[PDB]
Amino acid sequence: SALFEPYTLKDVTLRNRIAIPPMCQYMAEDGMINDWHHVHLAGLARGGAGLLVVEATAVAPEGRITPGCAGIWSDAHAQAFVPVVQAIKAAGSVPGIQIAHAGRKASANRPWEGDDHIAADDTRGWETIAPSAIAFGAHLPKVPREMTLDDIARVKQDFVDAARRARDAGFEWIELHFAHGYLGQSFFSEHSNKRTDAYGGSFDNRSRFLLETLAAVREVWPENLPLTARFGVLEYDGRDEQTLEESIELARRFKAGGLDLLSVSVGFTIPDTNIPWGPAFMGPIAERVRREAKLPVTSAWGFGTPQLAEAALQANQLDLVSVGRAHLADPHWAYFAAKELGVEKASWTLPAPYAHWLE
Amino acid sequence: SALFEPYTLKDVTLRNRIAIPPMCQYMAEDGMINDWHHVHLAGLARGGAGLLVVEATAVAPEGRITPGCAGIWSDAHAQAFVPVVQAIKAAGSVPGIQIAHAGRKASANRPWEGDDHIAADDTRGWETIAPSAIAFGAHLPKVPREMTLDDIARVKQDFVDAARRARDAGFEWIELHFAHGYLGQSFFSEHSNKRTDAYGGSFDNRSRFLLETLAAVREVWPENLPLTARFGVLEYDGRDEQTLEESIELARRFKAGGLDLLSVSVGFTIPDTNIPWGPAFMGPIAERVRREAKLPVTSAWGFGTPQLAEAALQANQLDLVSVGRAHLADPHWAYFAAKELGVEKASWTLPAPYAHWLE
Ligand SMILES: Cc1cc2nc3c(=O)[nH]c(=O)nc-3n(C[C@H](O)[C@H](O)[C@H](O)COP(=O)(O)O)c2cc1C
Ligand SMILES: Cc1cc2nc3c(=O)[nH]c(=O)nc-3n(C[C@H](O)[C@H](O)[C@H](O)COP(=O)(O)O)c2cc1C
Repeated sequence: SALFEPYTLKDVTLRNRIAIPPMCQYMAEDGMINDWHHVHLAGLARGGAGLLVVEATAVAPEGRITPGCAGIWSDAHAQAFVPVVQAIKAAGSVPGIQIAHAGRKASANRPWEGDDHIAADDTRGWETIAPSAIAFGAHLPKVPREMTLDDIARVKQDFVDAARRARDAGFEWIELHFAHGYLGQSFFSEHSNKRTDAYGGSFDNRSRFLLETLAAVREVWPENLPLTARFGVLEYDGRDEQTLEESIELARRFKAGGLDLLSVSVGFTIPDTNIPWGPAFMGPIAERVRREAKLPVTSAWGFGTPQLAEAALQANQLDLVSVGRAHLADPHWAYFAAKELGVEKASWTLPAPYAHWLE
Repeated sequence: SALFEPYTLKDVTLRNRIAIPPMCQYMAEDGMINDWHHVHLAGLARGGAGLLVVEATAVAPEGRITPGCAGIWSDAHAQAFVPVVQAIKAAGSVPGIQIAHAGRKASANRPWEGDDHIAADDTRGWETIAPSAIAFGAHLPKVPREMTLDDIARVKQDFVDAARRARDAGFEWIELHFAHGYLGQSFFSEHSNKRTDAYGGSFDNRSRFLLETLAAVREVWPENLPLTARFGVLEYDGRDEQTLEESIELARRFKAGGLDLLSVSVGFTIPDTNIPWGPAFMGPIAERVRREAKLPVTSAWGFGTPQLAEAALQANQLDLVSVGRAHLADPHWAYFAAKELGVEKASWTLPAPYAHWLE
């Protein structure tokens, strides 16, 4: 089975093509992770996936989505990851991390606590920053503060520091969060970026924050460990052909700038869209990016059906299959998938104290 | 659904009728548990079961089954359980522990490392003790040393110390391991107990080690926390009606001596038996013990099919359903069961960071 073939990128070898994508847990306190995350992540690593990408981890306090978000904006925050990284490695999975800044979508409630911007008089909230002083709208009505050039320099440096910290905590894979309407995505999109300086207007200018951040991170991130990003390549906003063409051009520039793999997603930059949700609906778009940018890709949404993951790999739509919610339902999804696809000794997807009894 | 009704025993309330029975992991070193067990157990607790019973934990070094077995024979061993107990509680499951002594079946290899008695010249092995100097046979050929009265007094005290330690580590439920051919079971069975002193011969004498151990433990175990035992009530050795009659009589004496619930199993005292394995095959025997001893019971073997667990409860064959291997396959089995049985808001079997997204 294609799903259970190893994958090598730079000096890192994944034992199979199952990636667990970043999934926010909303369980940190002042950015500090705790035994929620330790047990969650170590348990997932033991379930058999080849790569486990830690949830969106804020490069700066105001770049959290919510008061429960993980952070890596100080060395103490970074050191909290060390035992978890070591546990993921002990289980044979590759530890990755997504580093992030929520931009105008920051200062929001947890999804089961309203999912909306935090009220103005709530002591937990904070001012958001963005390319331009324009609200997302809907349940995220707060108008962000327009970033100064010094704010841009500071956030770039925050990404560099975060990557340096991730490296020194022992992560073997990094993902820059340039998707989902957060800060990076919002610099790229004309919907959110109305700047008239070097960071907005033209395609080169809208690309600039993302490319400069990638280049700055590349200076501290080891050349022998995969350097990746998540990026929303279309919005389903009636401008899809134009948007995908620009997004593919940016992917070519990312590749030229050292990006090893792109996690292909949707922008979610604005609320007024019509996304055609369905199982593996991203497969064809990911394939197009892969082909036109000649860059390895992953994508997500509905690949918890093992046959669909297998089909996408066999068709060369993707290089890795990201499986999210199915892993919240069953930490041992990889074992389920191995059984479904007829892998020999499927139970040995799991460690011996489980595998011996399930064979 | 009966499976999702709470259960109260003494001062402890389980949120549902799913028990995770003790399952040896063979991952400890010199009896000390480690992050294998922490993550394993905390992850199981978060999966939704009402009760999580920690694996057979040796009361003394020679009472381990294998070199990988957990122990509780010193205060340092006990203190290693404290963070795990606290994590199980934080997840809303009741933490229990099975305390044990492997008797003649001790000094064995891990199941995936031969499963047999350790060779005589292997530096990991040790002399086994038992009621009588008679080997199990088959893959456990070692002849144990016949216990002296002082050995019996010492092992009883080892059980007391283990129970005291479990109490002080924060366990809310204890299970004495008097099943599966280990020390306690082997005192009860005429196959293994050929003693002619106060601890063998008659039914009263063969019962004596078990009853004295229970009484000694009861002196240190809080009256407001469930005091339970696992006991093999028949062997499938051609003497089943006689054996079950004696075993039920012992269960009545256990109840009279403060036992709150009996986990009903098979003896496994000798190898030459013919066990009629099948889904829920223990249900009718557990029901008979429940009825004839008027004592709550649990049992195991094949209850990972949720409808079978539900049927056994509705028929009053059991009070709790023990689900073992299905939890090694899927730590979140309780969520699977809730969906299968049509429980409203089934995803909220799990904690919010999972439940919100699976609803
Ligand atoms: C609980 C949860 C939290 C998520 N947090 C993030 C995140 O931190 N970063 C990100 O890029 N995507 C995040 N996502 C998106 C997932 O990575 C993934 O793309 C999505 O769940 C679709 O895959 P699935 O159908 O397999 O769940 C999150 C999804 C879920 C369900
Ligand atoms: C990995 C493993 C280890 C076990 N270790 C113990 C143990 O520590 N104590 C015990 O009384 N039974 C032990 N058992 C028996 C289980 O508690 C249970 O009765 C058995 O697995 C049948 O239930 P199931 O069909 O749901 O797995 C073990 C079973 C397994 C699979």
